[PDB]
Amino acid sequence: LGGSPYSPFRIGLEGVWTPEVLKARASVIGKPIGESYKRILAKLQRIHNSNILDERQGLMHELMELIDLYEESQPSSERLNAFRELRTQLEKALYLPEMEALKKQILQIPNKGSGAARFLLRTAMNEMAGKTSESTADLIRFALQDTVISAPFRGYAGAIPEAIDFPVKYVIEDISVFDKIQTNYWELPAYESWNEGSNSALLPGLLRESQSKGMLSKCRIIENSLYIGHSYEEMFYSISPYSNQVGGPYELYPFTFFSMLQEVQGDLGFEQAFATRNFFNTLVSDRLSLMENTMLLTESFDYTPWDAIYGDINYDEQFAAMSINERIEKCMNTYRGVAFQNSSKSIDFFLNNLTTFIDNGLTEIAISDLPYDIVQQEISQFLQGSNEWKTLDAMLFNLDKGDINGAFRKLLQSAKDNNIKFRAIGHSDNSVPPFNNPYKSLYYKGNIIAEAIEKLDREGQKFVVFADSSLLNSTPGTGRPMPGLVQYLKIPATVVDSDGAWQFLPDVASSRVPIEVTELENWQVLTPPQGKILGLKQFKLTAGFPTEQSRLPLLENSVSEDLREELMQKIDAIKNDVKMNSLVSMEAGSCDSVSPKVAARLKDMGLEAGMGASITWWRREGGMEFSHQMHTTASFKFAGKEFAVDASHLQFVHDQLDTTILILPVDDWALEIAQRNRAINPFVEYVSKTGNMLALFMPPLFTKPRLTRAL
Repeated sequence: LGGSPYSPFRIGLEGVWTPEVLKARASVIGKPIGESYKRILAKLQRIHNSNILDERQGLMHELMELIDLYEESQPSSERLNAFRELRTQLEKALYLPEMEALKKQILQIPNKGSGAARFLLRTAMNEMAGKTSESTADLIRFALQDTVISAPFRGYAGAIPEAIDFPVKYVIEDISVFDKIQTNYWELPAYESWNEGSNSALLPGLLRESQSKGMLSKCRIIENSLYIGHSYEEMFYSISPYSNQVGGPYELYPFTFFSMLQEVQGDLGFEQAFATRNFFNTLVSDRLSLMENTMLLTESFDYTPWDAIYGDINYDEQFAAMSINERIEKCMNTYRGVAFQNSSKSIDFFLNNLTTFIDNGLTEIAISDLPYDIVQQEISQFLQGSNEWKTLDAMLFNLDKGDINGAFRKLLQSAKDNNIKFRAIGHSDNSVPPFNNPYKSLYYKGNIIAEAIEKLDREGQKFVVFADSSLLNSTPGTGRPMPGLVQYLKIPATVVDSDGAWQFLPDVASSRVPIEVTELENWQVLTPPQGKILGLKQFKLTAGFPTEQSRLPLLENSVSEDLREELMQKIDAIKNDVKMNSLVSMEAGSCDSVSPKVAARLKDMGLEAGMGASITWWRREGGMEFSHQMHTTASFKFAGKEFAVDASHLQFVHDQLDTTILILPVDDWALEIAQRNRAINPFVEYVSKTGNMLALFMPPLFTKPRLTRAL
């Protein structure tokens, strides 16, 4: 997690100067505290006043950026030697010595205070703690290629006027920038009617004309600055994806607006160049949240139930006779759903036999080429028939490259006229091409599949889905396949060729692959590969020392009923076996020769040999020193669960009354040993260890409690 105060992730401050100490250290004769220094001191103050660990580390990443920016832009400052030490302090407080490679990967990302580094450390610590599945490395790969996350922020860092009554995403601080682009829109037919001599003089007219049409309503110019409430992807898909050209009916004006923005943007990222810091930061952390959600979704997905229906190698030729009407009805009645490639033909196909479709079942048509987060409301408004869907209209046009008819518009229309529920399942964020990168692809796909799994879905509804070929079947994913929308919905993927035949789309085993990764510089696997950290704290007894009565209920418990009776007899034979009691020891580290003798004597009494177990831990010594202690036990096996026979436990502090040979399940044994020994950061491997392998057995080095080195 973690806290505290033996945890390596306590994010302590003992090694980070206080503002008071900075002022003495950053002192330069003659020169007063300037604005840059002030913001740094303020931020440091918040760091020392931060009690929630996740916020503190986030803030420390924020301070690092401030120091970066100061270094970058005020490089001859005498305040620098001090600020550099401060940065190293902040680094040493978040990243442990054995976190070196993880650090380089994370702090490589521009904008340490954007929230990426915050999110990624949290992920890394949770992973190292074994408190989560492997994710950090891949999330870092996502971060590094994302067009927002990895972009040095060059957007808008100033204020938003109160007069603005919409949440702002992008700002062009100075309208004059529009007058420095290649194209001269103030010269194109037909802006001739307008009597203007620059692109910035066009701007006010462009907005007025658009907003009288119901478009660009969230754009506003105040005092030489432009404020945009429309999402980059909302503008792209509704203004030119492409296009329209001409004209007509969704006009030249918004297309001129958006083209001008794209010219101003130039070689930069749209958000990189235009975004408010606030919006940039929110985007960064949303993308990481959502990506992680998509990864968790892929984890341990079972292809059995889908393969048991549509997997059969022969299904390709079984699709089909068979007989269109005997199919379709097989999709409605039995499969409850079927997916179509997002092609005019598939729409035109599905439109044709719509009579048979609705005649049993059909309740819902869902497409992915409309973003639900932007037009969901407008679609219901279309269903109501209220023409207040200027945006939805724009996008349908662009989708159909120009309609008449159809095909997407006609599909939506036929949902209205035939009383079938229509729902968008696309998500606009990061939906803009190119899709040259598989993580950019995974993100997009995951969010669509999130909405499909969620707001489909009944349980009372028989559905048809129209989606891109890349979304339907498995794609490359994070260390494992990303299963297509079809697999998640337990339905078949289908296509329609140029001739007009409609058949199943095979999900080839070549699609079911991990992404070709390239190991990150020096990467250390974060979770320790065998065994687990029992907890990043110092373990203590809850009450008194464990007695025979205390442990009595704790074994069963377990999962099964008696059985219990068959256990106690085994236990009592072990406790009362004379040879078993002659091998019991009370010496420190006697377990080394006791366990093998235990395991041997277990075998003779016909008991089934267990893996055994070992627990190792840190114990405070002098100064800030810590030693490692360890203990091992022979064990015996039972229905699914493993039971420990520890004839050497008495070497540790004990109740004077409890038995000589300690018998519990492995996990309970581990906990009890740590507790009696007041173990600090215990590590458990479910295998007995002897001699050599037992000696050098210690917790993972990072779990070793530390200060920093300069207090």
